Amino acid sequence: MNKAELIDVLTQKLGSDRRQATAAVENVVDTIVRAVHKGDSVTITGFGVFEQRRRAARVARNPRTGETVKVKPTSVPAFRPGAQFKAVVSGAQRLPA
Amino acid sequence: MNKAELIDVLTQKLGSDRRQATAAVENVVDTIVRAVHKGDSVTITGFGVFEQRRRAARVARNPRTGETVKVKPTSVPAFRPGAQFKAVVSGAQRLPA
Ligand SMILES: [Mn+2]
Ligand SMILES: [Mn+2]
Repeated sequence: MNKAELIDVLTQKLGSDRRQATAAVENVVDTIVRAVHKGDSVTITGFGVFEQRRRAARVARNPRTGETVKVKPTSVPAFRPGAQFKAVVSGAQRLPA
Repeated sequence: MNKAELIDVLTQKLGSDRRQATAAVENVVDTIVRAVHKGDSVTITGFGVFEQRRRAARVARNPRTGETVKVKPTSVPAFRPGAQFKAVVSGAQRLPA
């Protein structure tokens, strides 16, 4: 499933027109990206949380070259899947259908 | 930011009523959970992908007890943040505002 196919699906479930479904998906996405960029967290119950995390200085092998190199600290985005999402994927809880 | 606050925001950006914004966020979430449960993948460009992954048998320390135990294989959900999301969080690319 890609964005288009997601948007198709969401259009049927929303009984919306498609443009509308497209604004929804773009602006959910956009909003989350924006909060985490600020370093804020987005917690969605039954889904998971999006957060910014900080990578400490580390060291890397440069694979094109072989040359080892030290990596300056970086902020990254990340998602922790919530208990209900895990439960369903794993087989523990049933999906409501 | 929690679901409510996300929903507030999305309501303003959608110029929707709130119930509508709530259906959007619930059914985006629900749809993704459902695809990954099937083991399908959800790829959203400029965001990232949601996928099911399989954890091999491993072994665990039971921390309540001390007792070491072997873990049977499990399917888990996961999100790989896409290049544009990483770029923005890291500081490499600018957010459009
Ligand atoms: Mn199931
Ligand atoms: Mn920036």
